[PDB]
Amino acid sequence: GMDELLAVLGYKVRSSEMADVAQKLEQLEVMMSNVLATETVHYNPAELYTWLDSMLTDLN
Amino acid sequence: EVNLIESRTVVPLNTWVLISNFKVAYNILRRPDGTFNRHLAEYLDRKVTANANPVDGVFSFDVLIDRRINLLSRVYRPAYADQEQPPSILDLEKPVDGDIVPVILFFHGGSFAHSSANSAIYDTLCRRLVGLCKCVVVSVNYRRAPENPYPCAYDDGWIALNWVNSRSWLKSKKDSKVHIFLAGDSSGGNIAHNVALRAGESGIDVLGNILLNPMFGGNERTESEKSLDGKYFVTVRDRDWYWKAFLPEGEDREHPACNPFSPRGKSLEGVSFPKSLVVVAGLDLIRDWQLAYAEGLKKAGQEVKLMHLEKATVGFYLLPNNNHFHNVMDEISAFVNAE
Ligand SMILES: C=C1C[C@]23C[C@H]1CC[C@H]2[C@@]12CC[C@H](O)[C@@](C)(C(=O)O1)[C@H]2[C@@H]3C(=O)O
Repeated sequence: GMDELLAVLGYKVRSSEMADVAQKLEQLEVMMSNVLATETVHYNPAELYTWLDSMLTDLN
Repeated sequence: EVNLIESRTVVPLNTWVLISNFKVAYNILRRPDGTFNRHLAEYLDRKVTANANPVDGVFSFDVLIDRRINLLSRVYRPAYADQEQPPSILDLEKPVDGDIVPVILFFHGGSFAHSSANSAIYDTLCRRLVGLCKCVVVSVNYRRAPENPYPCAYDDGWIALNWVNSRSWLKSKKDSKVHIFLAGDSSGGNIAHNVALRAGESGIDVLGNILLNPMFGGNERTESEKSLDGKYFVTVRDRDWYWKAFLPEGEDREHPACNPFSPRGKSLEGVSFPKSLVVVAGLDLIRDWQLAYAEGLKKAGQEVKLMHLEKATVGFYLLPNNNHFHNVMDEISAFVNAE
């Protein structure tokens, strides 16, 4: 079950995973506040879950 | 230090995810030295093409309004009645049918540096406007800073306004005139204000302006800026960054492009200016500047309707899942369709 209100905006997020994505966004802000983008261009920007997961790894 | 629990308490979770995702991505795009990662920006942005096929009662098409700068605008129209086949490239400019057909010339937000007319968030917003206001929408793909700073955005809006006003197929039957309403969120609202000023000085009559969480500022640090800094998706630091990227080199925030009511700005007292609908999100850190803008118009004797949404944040109008969205869309329709 994908969130249709986000899908129309170009983002693919399963409604059941919304909280997990929200958690990843915060975890990413945390890392950024402690701090590259070259590897970012390789990731799929529509898949927020995997995108954030990939970014979190690039940092840390 | 980072704790975003507070911002999650005021918005639906999916909305929080959408705005927060932009927030983190934009952190990466803005560089400390004032440069911008345009390539990554345009790669990350979610875009959509135009479509002559009516979807949910709306179809669209792109138009090149100025070749020298490759200025595009996307036109959104309600599906043609009794059409047996989809619109061909020769059926896109069919004369509007109706005594009065409002045309909203829209300018997207993004703080002067982000987004395009074909960004999914704005293509969706424009399609919703067509259906909720029963009108035609023309979204301008204005040039972005820092590459194309002031006055590029305003100049592009001026060109688009003249294009719209000169379309014979957009004329309302009532008075044989194109009924134009300027609209925009964030930086787009700022552009609407300035395009309106130029229109009034050139004879083009704009019937009304719709500003959603308009982007204005000034040298002073308002109370809302100090108290809300970083609490609801936006920081004074990034606000300063966008103003510096958009304004001329060496200028400060009292330049009229930033502060329309700066001592440097021309008075609006006794000036032919369209009626305005100003929407202010209570949790937008620049709330005080926006409220000051609405008060400035009122003080200048201009017609202004203020909608101060106490618990709304930036981007509340991107998802139809909250009362701020519903209430605002209702007022926009009433505004453009009012006598
Ligand atoms: C740096 C920015 C730019 C923000 C504020 C902050 C984080 C979220 C951005 C967007 C992203 C989406 C919308 O265009 C916007 C109009 C919205 O609602 O959120 C933006 C806003 C702005 O330009 O004022």
